[PDB]
Amino acid sequence: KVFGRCELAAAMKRHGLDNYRGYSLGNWVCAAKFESNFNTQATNRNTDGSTDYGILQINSRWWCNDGRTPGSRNLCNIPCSALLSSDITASVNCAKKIVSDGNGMNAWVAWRNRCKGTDVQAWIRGCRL
Ligand SMILES: [Cl-]
Ligand SMILES: [Cl-]
Ligand SMILES: [Cl-]
Ligand SMILES: [Cl-]
Ligand SMILES: [Cl-]
Ligand SMILES: [Cl-]
Ligand code: NA
Repeated sequence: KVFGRCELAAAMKRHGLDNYRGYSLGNWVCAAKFESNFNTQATNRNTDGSTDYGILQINSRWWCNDGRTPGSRNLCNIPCSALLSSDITASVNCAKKIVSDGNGMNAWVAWRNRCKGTDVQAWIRGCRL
């Protein structure tokens, strides 16, 4: 599913991501834009042989099981395919665990390089939230 910007903002807000660990909704929308272009089906292979899955590009090295990332963990206790669903519940639940890990949203490289310290409020402009 390719979400619209405000559709995704509303879904993230409903599932409790707005101000989760102190990160306003625009941070999460910005991260999704640059990680996945709002496409739940996005997958990208990493150099180390892990893969990133879904709207927030969650890595099989630590967070989900894809059966092909040797020596990896499954800390969200989910198949990585669950992170590709049209329903973002699994991705949001796992992202809450990731952002609680101690480095906040720096876990998302595209957030750190493209969203951090920018006007992230712009990402929820016009949305009826
Ligand atoms: Cl914001
Ligand atoms: Cl497996
Ligand atoms: Cl594996
Ligand atoms: Cl959803
Ligand atoms: Cl933080
Ligand atoms: Cl500034
Ligand atoms: Na894994």
